[PDB]
Amino acid sequence: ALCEALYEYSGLAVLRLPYNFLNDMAAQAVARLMQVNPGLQLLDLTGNEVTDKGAAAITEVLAKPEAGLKALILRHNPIGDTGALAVADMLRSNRSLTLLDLADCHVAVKGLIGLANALTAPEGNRSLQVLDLEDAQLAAPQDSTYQHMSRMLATNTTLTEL
Amino acid sequence: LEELTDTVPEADTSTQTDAFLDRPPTPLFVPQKTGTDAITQIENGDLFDFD
Repeated sequence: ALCEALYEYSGLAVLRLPYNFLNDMAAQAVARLMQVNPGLQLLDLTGNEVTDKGAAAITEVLAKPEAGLKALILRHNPIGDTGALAVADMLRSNRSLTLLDLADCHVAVKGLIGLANALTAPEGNRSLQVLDLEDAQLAAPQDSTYQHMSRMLATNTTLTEL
Repeated sequence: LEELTDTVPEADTSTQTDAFLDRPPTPLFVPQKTGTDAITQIENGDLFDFD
């Protein structure tokens, strides 16, 4: 489609695809573009149909210690627990992202346990400054995710807002 | 020949549980949809009020 045929090289401080009902192969395309073009600082793909395959593509192209990216916004995306584990894994290796915004993304106890664990001070990230989580559907009385987040808060010394 | 002190065996060792295998077990449940859902709206000209 139109999205997949974008080819640019210069500048690209930010990219804003507000909703545009992005498919997941389109997410593959944008990850491929940003991999082969290490120039960008902000990526915004709110409200799409991006599934765990595009999530995996973006996360793995970001997990490289080169081609830095600073702000990653993905809201209203059924990214699930597999996607949450992929993003926690990639954060475990990344050093350039400072804002991780995962809101309205269907995260469960498993995925958000993984996220909370991936930022404990020794093995975590000094990089992230803004961790935005929302709609963590712990409808059941799940009393362990908050303990893991408490451990995050006790060890980490770089966050500023949550 | 041997003359050695009692309680010969000795070894220090540490242990740590995994921080990711600590989550509670999944709930053994699966809901059943009760009935079929509905699609409804009116569009241009679905009822003409002559007044």
